[PDB]
Amino acid sequence: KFYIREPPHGSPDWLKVGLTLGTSVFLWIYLIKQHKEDVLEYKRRNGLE
Amino acid sequence: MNPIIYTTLIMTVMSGTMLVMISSHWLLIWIGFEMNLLAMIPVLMKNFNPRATEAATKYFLTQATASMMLMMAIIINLLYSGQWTITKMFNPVAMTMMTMALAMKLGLSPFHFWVPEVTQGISLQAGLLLLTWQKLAPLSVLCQISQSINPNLMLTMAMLSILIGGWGGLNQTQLRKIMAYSSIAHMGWMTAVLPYNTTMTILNLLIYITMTLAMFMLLIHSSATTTLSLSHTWNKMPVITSLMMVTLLSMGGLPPLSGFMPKWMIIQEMTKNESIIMPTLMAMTALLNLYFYMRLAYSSSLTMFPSTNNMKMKWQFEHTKQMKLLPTMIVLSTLVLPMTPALSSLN
Amino acid sequence: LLDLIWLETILPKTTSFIQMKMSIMVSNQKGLIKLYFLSFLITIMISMTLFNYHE
Amino acid sequence: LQYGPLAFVLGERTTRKLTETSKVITVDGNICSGKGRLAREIAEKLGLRHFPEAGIHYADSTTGDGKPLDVQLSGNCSLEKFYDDPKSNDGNSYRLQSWLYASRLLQYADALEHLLSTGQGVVLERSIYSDFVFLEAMYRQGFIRKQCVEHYNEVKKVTACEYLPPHVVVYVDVPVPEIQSRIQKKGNPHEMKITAAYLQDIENAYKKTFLPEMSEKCEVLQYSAREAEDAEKVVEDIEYLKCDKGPWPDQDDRTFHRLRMLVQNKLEVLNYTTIPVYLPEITIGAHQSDRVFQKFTELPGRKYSPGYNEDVGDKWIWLK
Amino acid sequence: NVLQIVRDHWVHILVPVGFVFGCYLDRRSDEKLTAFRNKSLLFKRELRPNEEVTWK
Amino acid sequence: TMMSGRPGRVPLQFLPNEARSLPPPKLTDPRLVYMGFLGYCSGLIDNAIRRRPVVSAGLHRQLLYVTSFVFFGYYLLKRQDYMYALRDHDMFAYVKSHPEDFPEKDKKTYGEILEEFHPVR
Amino acid sequence: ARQWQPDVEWAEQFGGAVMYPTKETAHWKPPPWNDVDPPKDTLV
Amino acid sequence: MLKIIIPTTMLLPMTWMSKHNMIWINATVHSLLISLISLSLLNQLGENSLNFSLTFFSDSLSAPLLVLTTWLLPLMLMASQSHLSKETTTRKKLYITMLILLQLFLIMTFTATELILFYILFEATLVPTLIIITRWGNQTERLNAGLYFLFYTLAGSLPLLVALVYIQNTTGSLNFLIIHYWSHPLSNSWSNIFMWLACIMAFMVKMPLYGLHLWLPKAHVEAPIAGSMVLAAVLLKLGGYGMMRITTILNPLTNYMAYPFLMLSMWGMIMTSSICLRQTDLKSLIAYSSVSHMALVIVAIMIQTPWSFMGATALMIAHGLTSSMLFCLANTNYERVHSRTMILARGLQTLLPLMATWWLVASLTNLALPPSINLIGELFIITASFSWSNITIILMGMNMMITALYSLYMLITTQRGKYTHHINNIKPSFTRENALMALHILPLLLLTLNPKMILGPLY
Amino acid sequence: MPLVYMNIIMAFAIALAGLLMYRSHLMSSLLCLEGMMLSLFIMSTLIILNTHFTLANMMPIILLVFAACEAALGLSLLVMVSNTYGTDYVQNLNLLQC
Ligand SMILES: CCCCCCCCCCCCCCCCCC(=O)OC[C@H](COP(=O)([O-])OCC(O)COP(=O)([O-])OC[C@@H](COC(=O)CCCCCCCCCCCCCCCCC)OC(=O)CCCCCCCCCCCCCCCCC)OC(=O)CCCCCCCCCCCCCCCCC
Ligand SMILES: CCCCCCCCCCCCCCCCC[C@@H](O)O[C@H](CO[C@H](O)CCCCCCCCCCCCCCC)COP(=O)(O)OCC[N+](C)(C)C
Ligand SMILES: CCCCCCCC/C=C\CCCCCCCC(=O)O[C@H](COC(=O)CCCCCCC/C=C/CCCCCCCC)COP(=O)(O)OCCN
Ligand SMILES: Nc1ncnc2c1ncn2[C@@H]1O[C@H](COP(=O)(O)OP(=O)(O)O)[C@@H](O)[C@H]1O
Repeated sequence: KFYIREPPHGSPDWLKVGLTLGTSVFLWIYLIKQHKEDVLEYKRRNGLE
Repeated sequence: MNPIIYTTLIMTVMSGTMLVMISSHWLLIWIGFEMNLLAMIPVLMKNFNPRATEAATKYFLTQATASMMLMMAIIINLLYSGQWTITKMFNPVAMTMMTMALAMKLGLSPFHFWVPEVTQGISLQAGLLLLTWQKLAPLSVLCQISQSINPNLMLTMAMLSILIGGWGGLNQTQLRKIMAYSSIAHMGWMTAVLPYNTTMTILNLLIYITMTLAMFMLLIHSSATTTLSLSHTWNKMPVITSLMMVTLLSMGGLPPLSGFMPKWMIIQEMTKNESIIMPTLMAMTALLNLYFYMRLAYSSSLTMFPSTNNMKMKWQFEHTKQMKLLPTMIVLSTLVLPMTPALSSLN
Repeated sequence: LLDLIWLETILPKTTSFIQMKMSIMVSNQKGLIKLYFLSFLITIMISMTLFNYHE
Repeated sequence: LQYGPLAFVLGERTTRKLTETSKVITVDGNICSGKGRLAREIAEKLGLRHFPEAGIHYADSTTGDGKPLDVQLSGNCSLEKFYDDPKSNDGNSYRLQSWLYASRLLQYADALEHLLSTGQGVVLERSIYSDFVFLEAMYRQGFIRKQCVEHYNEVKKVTACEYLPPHVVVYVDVPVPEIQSRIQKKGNPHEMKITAAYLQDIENAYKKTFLPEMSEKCEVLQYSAREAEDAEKVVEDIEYLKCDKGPWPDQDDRTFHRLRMLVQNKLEVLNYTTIPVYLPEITIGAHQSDRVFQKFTELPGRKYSPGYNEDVGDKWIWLK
Repeated sequence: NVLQIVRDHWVHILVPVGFVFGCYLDRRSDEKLTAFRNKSLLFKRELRPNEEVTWK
Repeated sequence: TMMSGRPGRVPLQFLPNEARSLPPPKLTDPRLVYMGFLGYCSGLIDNAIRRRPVVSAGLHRQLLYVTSFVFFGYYLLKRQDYMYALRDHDMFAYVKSHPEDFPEKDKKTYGEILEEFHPVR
Repeated sequence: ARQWQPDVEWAEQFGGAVMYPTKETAHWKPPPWNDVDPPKDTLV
Repeated sequence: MLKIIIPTTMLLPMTWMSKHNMIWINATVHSLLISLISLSLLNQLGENSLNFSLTFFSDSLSAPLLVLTTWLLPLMLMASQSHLSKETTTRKKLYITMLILLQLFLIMTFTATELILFYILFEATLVPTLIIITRWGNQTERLNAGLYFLFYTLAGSLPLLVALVYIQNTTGSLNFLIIHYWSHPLSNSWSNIFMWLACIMAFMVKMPLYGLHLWLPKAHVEAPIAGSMVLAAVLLKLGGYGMMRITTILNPLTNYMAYPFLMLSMWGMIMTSSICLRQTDLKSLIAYSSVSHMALVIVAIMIQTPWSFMGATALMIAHGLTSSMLFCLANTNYERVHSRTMILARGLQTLLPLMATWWLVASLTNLALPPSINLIGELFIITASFSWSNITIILMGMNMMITALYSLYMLITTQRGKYTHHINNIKPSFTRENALMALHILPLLLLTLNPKMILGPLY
Repeated sequence: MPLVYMNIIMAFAIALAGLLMYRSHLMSSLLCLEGMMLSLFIMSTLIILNTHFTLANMMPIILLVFAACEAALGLSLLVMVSNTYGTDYVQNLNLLQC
């Protein structure tokens, strides 16, 4: 074991873990939506379909 | 120094360089330079010792002289045309005065003498700010007036800077002086391509800033300011030594490391307009920078220097304050060559 | 005579000697501001007399 | 929130936690004295935290678990070999002296950090300011060379200047023959080899250098063997002192902030102990250094950070 | 006993899947250079009555 | 600099509306894959520096690294493609606008072009 | 039997103020470990 | 051709994800499998090269070199797992990572269709070799050697880059196919002369030339066994491949410009053959033999005739294999005796008979014994030079004699005579060393069965 | 150009040379800097008044303001130098070399 408090505890800091996971998910869905909007806009501007 | 005072001085330095880089008036640019110098002087003296005091004195004297000649150039340009806008600046005498003033502010040869000394006197944190951030404003002013720059003077000063940095770096054992001479050589490299294309100047500035940042934060992590003190960290943090060797290889300019991208590009940009001798001279001279980087790498990681007994105690303790942006800086300093074409986003 | 003496003397050893001499000459400054500020004055005069005189 | 510049910016200051009972207390005495029991009693009566004397394996009790490590991995020196063979040709004497000085420096940093963070005082059993008496005793007896004491002086000059001296210094004065009698009566087979000249040199260095120097910055309370048992009297003398001469009342909040940022992060505390000075006693070759470092890394809880060692039962690693 | 053997020898498929991915990548690269398929003056040829491409 | 001064150029846009007429890079673009690989390498280096199990210390941190690198790389690639397209468009427009400076020369065949022969001997 | 590694004699070349010591720079002293020169006994 | 490149980039993490005692087995097995896969590029069209994509193409000159590199990696792994037994797991993995990165860079170098990419990878090969030499050497000179091995290269190759970009500013492209199809003669002018020098000097110093060979003995002596293998077998052939690729544009300036280089190559081949006789070291003799053979290859490339090109390719492959085998044979004795002196351990035939047989076969293949591919390349080069000038044979003939002499000299000094009477730690040869020798020697005979695979595109 | 402009420019050049000569002291160089600033102020105000640039009239004043800052800065450093050495001589600033 450790005689010190071990600032990294036996369980992770769930606040920071949740913040990081939420940030990753938000960025991924934002990228997906942005790509969809961009391809739709390109198709509309070029008149392809 | 109080943390509030320190952060407000840093913010004032950044505000001064922002004022330089966003102003269309010559007087506002001069005001930004003055604010930058005034708020930068105490930052060097955060840790008080006679060496820091004399480094601050030399820096202040050099910057004050440069500002004086810069203002004289502005006044002469106003005299020969009632224009305040930062523009072509047709007058040759005023343009020469401004070129010399900005060269002294940057540290180009033969105005390089203050760079190795001041870096030696100040702390690594202070030194990092001086070598990285204090180059944006003069380079921006040079970029705005690049079309009027006389190629002969600028190229002569750039070649002198490269030669002097390469030769001076060969002799130093202190890490801060090595970094200062490397900075002089890099300033020469970026200044060389300025009359032809400022996009390459900006790209070289970005890559040099990334490499110098990674170098300095690695040096701060293993608190060593000399070659022998750096020869001990293999017995404490070998990963730091390996990353440091890779970063030194990148700074040397070896491919496929990122440090090869600016030089190559610059050479290409100088070949598009019938400049052949000068890039060859620059490459053969930067071989010297590579040599002393290689000597540092030999002393640091590729060999194992004898250690001390008390180092055993250091084995039981961890580094408390951890720099967040160090891994990103290392990665951008080494593995970013295949994304070379993205430089088109810089114009 | 050829490999260990003269081929070493011409390309590598001469280069090392010249670079060492130049490094010693460049990096030997006493640190006094007076001397290299006088050098700054000389540089300013040379630049203002040798570059912009012809336009 | 871990203390730092931001924690200092809003809220937390140091001078608002000092309750006039900080009183960094250092108890000094010659070999085999009653200084340890006196220090424990003073700490108990005054309500301060007692710091036992920094041994060879003091740093082992602060990291990981309190169990000491092997002598090869920590210290690389022994007191018994110094007592049996003080003039050994492997440089054990100065290696032990330097390791003990570094351990005392670490203990002083720990005590200062505790006092600044909590406000409760500390009672040490020997400080870095009185560690040089053993060095002078070794040098005068020919146990160590002059280059060793020069290296020690350089390390002390670059290290001890960053801290503050103890508020009050307590000295227990015991005559040399009484010390020899107590050593003989103790029973440890190695301490019976301590010559009288060694103890005499220790006490001479003490009385001639340490106390006169500390009298200019602190308050010195010399005692005797007979009056060192009634700890109530010494507690009364301590609590009826006039603390106005040292630099402690001349400390501002910024100075305390800098000192607190320095005492934690023990790497900066021990930075200047391993200066690149190549003395045969302390210098270690590359091969032995590599072997010993590899051996230390293979310890059960020393491979990774103190919270990322699955060997010692740490869980949820992949989410920390 | 699949657990231990799999957890110890899962590294023995990285090279084969790398080879398969390399073949797949070559084909993808291949599909982008069909600008002159069945248009060379030397190999121009009328199609079979069921085939649609000369080569893939 | 050549493209710093250009008519109808908003200063700090980083992505003009005119750039929306170009096809966006695919999400499986090899450059985006390299950006994600760079993020993974940065995460591994972060794990190594902090003295943590390099491969599997923090999965959320590595995921955030990769996501941030990919997110920045998408827009960087978009801007780079826009800049190259603009350069090509300007070059073609200038070539068309000045036919005298880029004339169509004759197309001679090798049967009438006389090239001197260098024997190897 | 084992790979050669630097010793004290090889390490001491990088201990001076500068490499390539000439007669003029032979009296140059290396800077103090902490960048604090000792106070001068200035009689004022 | 990503089916070969990707498996190497997968060899990297599987090496980094293997068990502590299973790294060598996995590395050897999968490197052998990758070499077997790369053996499929030998099917070459007689008309033109195989153009897989816009970046990678394979010719009749590239395929034997690729096969040689992919076959080399397992041999280096086998030879490296003897002196690295006491190393830690992380450093062993780092060594294997350096070897894998070097192979990957070589593979991408030999097939790059664009000259700037070829230069980038041909210079990227410098970092792993330098790290290996300066980190896993044995003596204190290795650092110096590394410095030489770096700068002698870079000072010769930095101008080339400029020339390359200059060409791209003049012709408009650097793709090899466009360069070959749109090639135009070079007029006689100082500008074109310096362009020729810039394009040639890098590959000249990478061979190396006689006057620029000083780095090779240092690099090949102070490097570990695998470093010596990769330096003497494939890393030398980079200059020859580059010259054979770049001489297309240099005509007709080459005929005037090749006289000093041809003279240097011939006289230096004679000089290095003579130097091999009076050598007290064992690895230096092999290094100077490599120098002589590469000088012959330089002459072949410079005279620029199809027979010379065929002989150059054959000699390159044969010399790579033979020098690798000789270095391994010397390394076994060095591990036995812990010294590099040639006359220290004598009469080893009475103690190690099979190793004596391997030494005899390697020495026989070193002195161009018929019908081995060494003699095929040497004889083609000699015939081409004789057509170039009837006097050259004299020099060539001289070299041949000297070659045989020093080869047999070594074979007589280390194997024949009586033992030293005081080296009692010469254990019997392991299975690993004999297997390494057999895997070195059998491909030479198998290739001399079917030589058209290693005769290059001019066949 | 009239003789007044050339006299002001010559004064600025003389002040710049005097700053660059560095005889013995440090206050003398600060005086040279202040003289250069005064010459710049005079030149700027003469140019502004001659061409009737109305809005530019506050330009010199701002100049003067920053001049004060520079002077203050220099004086501060001088004090520290004195407190380190008891004398403002520039010969003592030689702890750092190139
Ligand atoms: C072109 C193709 C790609 C190539 C690109 C380049 C290579 C990749 C990118 C590089 C960056 C990524 C990794 C670097 C950071 C890692 C840090 C580290 O130290 O690693 C140790 C770490 C072992 O540590 P551990 O396990 O925690 O426990 C042992 C302790 O750490 C005990 O540790 P220790 O500290 O006690 O050990 C001492 C050691 C510790 O020091 C080191 O280990 C050196 C660290 C490497 C330097 C980082 C350089 C930064 C990146 C620049 C790369 C330049 C590339 C250009 C080519 C030139 C190369 C110089 O120090 C020494 O031994 C000193 C010897 C001096 C040697 C000088 C050479 C140093 C430079 C070598 C750089 C080579 C390139 C990186 C290759 C990968 C290396 C991990 O290695 C790993 O386990 C991770 C390696 C990567 C894992 C890949 C797995 C991927 C996912 C698995 C599945 C695969 C796909 C599955 C799907 C299949 C479909 C079904
Ligand atoms: C070498 C690695 C460098 C990396 C740099 C840091 C990367 C992360 C930082 C986040 C990037 C955001 C910064 C800017 C985004 C919004 C601001 C935007 O409006 O800026 C505009 C456009 O943004 C910038 O101009 C370009 C930013 C793109 C930076 C990437 C270039 C890196 C070099 C290529 C190597 C590959 C690196 C890959 C990185 C992962 C400015 O337009 P403009 O007012 O008209 O410019 C005037 C000055 N000029 C004309 C002389 C240039
Ligand atoms: C191991 C050490 C080996 C060192 C080898 C280094 C020497 C390499 C040979 C010279 C390299 C530089 C040549 C330049 C690169 C080619 C570019 C080019 O061809 O452009 C020429 C320009 O050519 C030059 O400018 C060359 C100038 C050379 C300056 C540097 C000299 C280096 C040393 C000279 C002697 C080296 C040659 C022999 C060395 C042998 C090895 C020791 C044409 O000029 P344009 O702008 O197009 O205008 C013409 C139409 N009006
Ligand atoms: N700097 C030092 N050098 C050598 N020995 C030391 C040093 N510091 C402490 N010691 C040893 O620590 C031992 C225990 O200390 P001491 O106070 O005399 O006994 P006790 O703990 O019973 O009171 C002593 O034998 C002393 O020699």
